[PDB]
Amino acid sequence: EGHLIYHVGDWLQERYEIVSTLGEGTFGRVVQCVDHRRGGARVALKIIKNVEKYKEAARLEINVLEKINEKDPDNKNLCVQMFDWFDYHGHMCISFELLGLSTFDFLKDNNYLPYPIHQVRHMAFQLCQAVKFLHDNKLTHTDLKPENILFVNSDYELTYNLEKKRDERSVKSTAVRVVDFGSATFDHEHHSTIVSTRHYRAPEVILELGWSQPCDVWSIGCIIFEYYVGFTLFQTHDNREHLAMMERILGPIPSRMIRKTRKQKYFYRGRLDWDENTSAGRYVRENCKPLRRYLTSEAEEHHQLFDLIESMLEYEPAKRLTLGEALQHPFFARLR
Ligand SMILES: CCN1/C(=C/C(C)=O)Sc2ccc(OC)cc21
Repeated sequence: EGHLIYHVGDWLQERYEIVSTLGEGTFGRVVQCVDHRRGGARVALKIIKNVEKYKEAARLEINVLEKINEKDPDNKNLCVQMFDWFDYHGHMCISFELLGLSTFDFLKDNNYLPYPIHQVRHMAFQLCQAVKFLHDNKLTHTDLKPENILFVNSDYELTYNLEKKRDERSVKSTAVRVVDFGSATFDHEHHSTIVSTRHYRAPEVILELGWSQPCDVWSIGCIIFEYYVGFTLFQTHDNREHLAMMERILGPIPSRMIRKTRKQKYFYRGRLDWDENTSAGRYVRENCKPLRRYLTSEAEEHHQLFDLIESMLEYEPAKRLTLGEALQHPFFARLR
């Protein structure tokens, strides 16, 4: 498949002693290494497949990662640090700071039982800070999701949930980092027509009306919801169904966006061409509901969170909350 074959103990660059495999994917593999040129510091080495397209994609990430480091010498940006990069016999290798499991991995290991609201607040704040940094530097991440947000340390402690009568895993530290900048696009760069993983895709991306920074905010909205409930907001792999789910959860699509889109097969009489009476329409009715019906409590802090999610899930990209605004939200008031 083009993967680099390696054994526990191998030395790349005569520098990186392989300890274990941290991750795996279609990009390649991530390996924990002892960096003998950095005092024996444990690093995370992303080894990209020996494949033309993935190599060219890795170089674009390296370009973003170099801009990330440049514009953040003190490492306050909450984006993953690249310490080194090199070309190893066709394999692009990137040396990262060692982190923990993804916020998805942790949620999954916790039976998809949601994060506590106080942890959601700290996770959401850091997410907004990290992407705002990118937004300030003329960048859009495009591929934001629980998998691309990692805990710095994913060590947990067992905590009883008196309500659900179950034991829950609670991460000791909620410090997170944003990873995977392979899709990151500069303002001047060639924008792809379709971006984001399905579940976190903004409606302007679906309707192909052009996209920039606002589409990241839409993703962050979905992610934060997922942190609060446990399951993904839009569970679908179909455009027309996705748009129907959007309408049920958030209300009608703005008339201007229907008017402007070329995706006119999805629309009839200036409204969404969706029949709720079908078995597909009934499925949408029984698998999702208006956004605020997902509240686990009526306490003020829970309502403030959904004020934030709702503002982030504004249909119109230009009318959508910016991340500079997001950090000023009443929901983040009780943080140091
Ligand atoms: C496998 C997750 N992962 C990355 C993934 C991608 C696609 O970039 S980048 C990364 C860096 C450190 C780490 O520590 C454990 C993990 C890590």
